[PDB]
Amino acid sequence: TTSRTPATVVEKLTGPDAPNNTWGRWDIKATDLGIMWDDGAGHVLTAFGNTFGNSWTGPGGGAPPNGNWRSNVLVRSSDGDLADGMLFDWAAQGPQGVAREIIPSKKINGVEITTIPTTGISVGKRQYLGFMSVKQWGPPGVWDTNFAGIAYSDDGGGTWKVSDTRWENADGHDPFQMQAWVQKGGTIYVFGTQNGRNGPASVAKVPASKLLDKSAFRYWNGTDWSRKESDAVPVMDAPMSEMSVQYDAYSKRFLMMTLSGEDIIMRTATAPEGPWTPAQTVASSTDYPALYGGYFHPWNKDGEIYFTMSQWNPYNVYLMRLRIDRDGNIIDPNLVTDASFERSTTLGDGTNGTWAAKPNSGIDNAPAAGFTGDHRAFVRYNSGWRDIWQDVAVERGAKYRLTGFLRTSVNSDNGFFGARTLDGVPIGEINFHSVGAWTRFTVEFDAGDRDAVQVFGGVWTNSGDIWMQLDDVSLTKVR
Amino acid sequence: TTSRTPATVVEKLTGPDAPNNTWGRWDIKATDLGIMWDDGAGHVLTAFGNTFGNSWTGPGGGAPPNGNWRSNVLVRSSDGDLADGMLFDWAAQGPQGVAREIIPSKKINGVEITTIPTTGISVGKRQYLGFMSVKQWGPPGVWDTNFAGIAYSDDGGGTWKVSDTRWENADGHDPFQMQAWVQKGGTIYVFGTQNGRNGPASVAKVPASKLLDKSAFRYWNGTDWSRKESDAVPVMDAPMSEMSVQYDAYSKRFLMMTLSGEDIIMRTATAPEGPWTPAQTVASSTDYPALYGGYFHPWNKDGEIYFTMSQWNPYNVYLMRLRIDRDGNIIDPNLVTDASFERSTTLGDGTNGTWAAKPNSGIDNAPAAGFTGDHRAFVRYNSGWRDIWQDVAVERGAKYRLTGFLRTSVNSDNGFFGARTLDGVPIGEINFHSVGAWTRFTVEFDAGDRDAVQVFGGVWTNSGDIWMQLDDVSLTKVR
Ligand SMILES: CC1(C)O[C@@H]2O[C@H](CO[C@H]3O[C@H](CO[C@H]4O[C@H](CO[C@H]5O[C@H](CO)[C@@H](O)[C@@H]5O)[C@@H](O)[C@@H]4O)[C@@H](O)[C@@H]3O)[C@@H](O)[C@@H]2O1
Ligand SMILES: CC1(C)O[C@@H]2O[C@H](CO[C@H]3O[C@H](CO[C@H]4O[C@H](CO[C@H]5O[C@H](CO)[C@@H](O)[C@@H]5O)[C@@H](O)[C@@H]4O)[C@@H](O)[C@@H]3O)[C@@H](O)[C@@H]2O1
Ligand SMILES: OC[C@H]1O[C@H](OC[C@H]2O[C@H](OC[C@H]3O[C@H](OC[C@H]4O[C@H](O)[C@@H](O)[C@@H]4O)[C@@H](O)[C@@H]3O)[C@@H](O)[C@@H]2O)[C@@H](O)[C@@H]1O
Ligand SMILES: [Ca+2]
Ligand SMILES: [Ca+2]
Ligand code: NA
Ligand code: NA
Repeated sequence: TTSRTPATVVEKLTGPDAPNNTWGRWDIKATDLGIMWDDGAGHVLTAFGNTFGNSWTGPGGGAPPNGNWRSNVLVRSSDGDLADGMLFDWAAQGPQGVAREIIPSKKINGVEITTIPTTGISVGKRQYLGFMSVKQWGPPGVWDTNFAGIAYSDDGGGTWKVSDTRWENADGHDPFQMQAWVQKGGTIYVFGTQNGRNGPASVAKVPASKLLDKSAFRYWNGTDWSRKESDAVPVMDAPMSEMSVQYDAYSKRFLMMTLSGEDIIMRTATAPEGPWTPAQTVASSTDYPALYGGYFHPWNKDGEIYFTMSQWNPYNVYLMRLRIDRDGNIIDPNLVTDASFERSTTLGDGTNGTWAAKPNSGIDNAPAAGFTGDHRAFVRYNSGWRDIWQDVAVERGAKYRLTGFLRTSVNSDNGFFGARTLDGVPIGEINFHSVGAWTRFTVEFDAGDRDAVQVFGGVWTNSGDIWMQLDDVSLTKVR
Repeated sequence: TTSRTPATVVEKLTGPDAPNNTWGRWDIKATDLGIMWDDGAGHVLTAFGNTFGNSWTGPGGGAPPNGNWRSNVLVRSSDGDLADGMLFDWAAQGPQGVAREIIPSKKINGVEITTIPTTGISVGKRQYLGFMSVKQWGPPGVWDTNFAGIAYSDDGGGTWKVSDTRWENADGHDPFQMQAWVQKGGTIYVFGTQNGRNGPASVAKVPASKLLDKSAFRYWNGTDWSRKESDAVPVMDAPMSEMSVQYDAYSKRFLMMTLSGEDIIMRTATAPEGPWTPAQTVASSTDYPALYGGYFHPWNKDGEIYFTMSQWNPYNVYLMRLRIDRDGNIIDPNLVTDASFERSTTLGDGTNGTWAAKPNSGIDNAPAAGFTGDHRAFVRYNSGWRDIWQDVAVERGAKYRLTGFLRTSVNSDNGFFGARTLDGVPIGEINFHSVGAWTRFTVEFDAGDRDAVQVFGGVWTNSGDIWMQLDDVSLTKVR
């Protein structure tokens, strides 16, 4: 939809330009999902779906025959400072220097083409990773699974076995093919969808210590929790996709994220069986085309909600953030209009929620041309100060955080990114020189005694033919 | 010298192709030294000299006018697993996304062209960083300093102040311009050289809590520790350079590392004042041209000696390792001859400590063409198995660790790195596909009942015009 996107892009976690350098360290050049859980020992484990190495070019998933296709890979983080990204400090390797597939697949189309992680959790000293055995793929949002399964590891994710526990997909409509686990107290709630993205979500619950025992599951049947899976009823209507569910102590609500139709949405509930509050836009397909996934970071707290988002054309995973109040309502949204430049192929005059720029400037538009999406802004010249800017309404006296991703021609020597008055006087800014990789810059400032500022990025071009590119600009209130 | 290099390259820590991606994270594209210390709070702080960003090309230090020249930068590590590299987890930034200069300099040639870190330590909750004020550079190994200073930080390296404590260099021959600190008991021993690389080392000591108080220093004069800096006599003869000293609990010895003439060497002592045992070669200029630095990692233990080494042409810092026994003798040296391919410009026949390869192959030779140095081996064809190999003498029944750095053309699909019998039967190997960045591969194997193996790397080349490059191959006994 054209709904506004409250969420902010924090970092590209995987693939080209990613700070993490998954490509260099582990031959993770392109991948998706980024399903996260707390390993019970001070770390976050993060699992990915179909992963490709050095020869991948994109756009999209898929690679040449030498693409080092693994159905899945796993990395670890110990990073508690998510505002500045999420550093991966380890990966399951084999050989060393290459992230290995941890849940094997046959890679025979129409039998089992791949095995894709869905959700993860730890109980005591055991890690568990839910997955789906994919028989074959159809058009977007459509695929067939053989079963949902569970792998486990007793050494923090170093080595894995596949358990015998499965939800078989007898008739293609089994409701627990694609799962999402949340633990509260001594109980794991297991949400499930059918294969693909056109069906509803169901829920079951199991004592945390009995996750591998299907007979210990009880299924919400609309009145109570019963033994038969075939009694399960939907708790959230179709259409729903891959899902993530987190218990947020701050708001005393379960939060659920999913791609529903076009957009990633969030709903909230005081109990897993519902009632689930109406969908709130997290990210729209207009701002983040061919987005999918959406998995909560397990160290979210205090109303700060970090999550991983996938996107088809760049075929890589981004860390995202949004904020909620104590009722689970999204607050302090990105106030920048058209933050990812995806909504227009030209510039405006900088007013009324449009971007402006000096000559020579425009929107580059091609598959995965953006930092995210297919669009980015540019400005280029060979004389004087050359910038890109947008007027943004603000609350006088409030403090703001401005983040954005930019890069320059190698011969760039002086650029700035920041906020200024509508008269052009800088309020807060930083100074960059030559920027190779897409790089996030971050500026926090007081809006002061005014109802609007101009967010901007630009380069001095006195020294030569110099360009800057820009994407995914966010202005959000600081609390 | 042409002496053999016992040390093994572990990882490139900074710059292009480094796993750490200091370039993308922090605009640390090229830099030197990598002076390390324990910050007292479970981390290693690492300081660097003159640092350049995105526009740097090399070879060597210096950059274009937009090269984001900083006199120094500082990163952090929490990494206890040095066998697979040293992950940096933070850098002192400003703006965020750019590692900043932490010790200012005037950058006026003949006054103060730069400020270079020399050594660091923590005492309680304070970090200290020694540095030299550089007035002007001369030819290699020669420069003039104004003084040695000490900067300090009370917030774990986040912010820095330059103290008023200085060793001034009125006549150019002050013996403590370039310091190396080591703490044992509550005493810091302060080793010192003149400016540049042609003089001897002296030693001073100070109670750890009084590092900033020059009146608390005592200076070894050959008979006792006295109050006057002018009484200090050499404890180690010229020529010596930048230095590192570590107290090794394993050997109950102080270890000293420095570039002495052409080679990085190590000496040992049971007391800081000496006597210092004769120089042992760590890395020779023949294998590692224009090497310098050599700083011990503070978490060295059990005889495993990790250290950082700089090298001019790639102008970046590498983690290295060697092993000692309980007497402080280097043991278990790299058994591969001409490990970095620098000693010859053409291939041999694989015997007598030479490299061989199948057509089309040779030694690439250009400034900073190596992973390290100017040389790397290459093999390239479009048919069959195409490899680079060397016969290496082994001890029957012993276990060995083979590491080496390689990369491939993007269209590579299947290569192997490992050890095999002289008759070509693999003993242990790994399988790689397409390798973009220089990447280290690691193989451990039993030599079994034989006293030679062939170490190799190669690519299958049926799928196209495929090449592999290879550098810094090491085979060392496992303990
Ligand atoms: C055919 C396909 C999907 O499977 C093969 O395996 C590789 C990719 O695998 C990753 O993709 C799976 C998810 O696939 C769904 O998501 C795609 C993108 O969705 C976004 O774009 C569409 C179009 O508007 C919207 O649905 C959404 O916003 C969609 O096309 C797929 O149905 C993961 O499970 C797996 O890890 C490729 O080599 C190849 O692609
Ligand atoms: C002029 C110089 C050195 O300083 C300017 O700032 C940048 C580089 O600075 C780093 O260089 C210093 C060390 O410089 C010495 O090391 C060089 C390399 O040594 C190897 O080559 C020679 C000959 O084989 C041997 O001494 C050794 O094996 C040598 O030329 C220098 O004297 C660090 O303190 C500093 O951070 C450049 O822009 C420029 O270079
Ligand atoms: O890949 C990086 C970006 O390149 C593409 O840039 C598109 C822009 O390039 C042209 O503008 C740059 C062009 O203008 C400047 O020179 C202009 C000359 O015109 C007058 O005669 C003189 O004042 C001046 O010398 C110089 O910087 C260069 O030649 C323009 O066609 C377009 O807007 C982007 O798509 C990428 O992001
Ligand atoms: Ca975009
Ligand atoms: Ca070399
Ligand atoms: Na972080
Ligand atoms: Na490591």
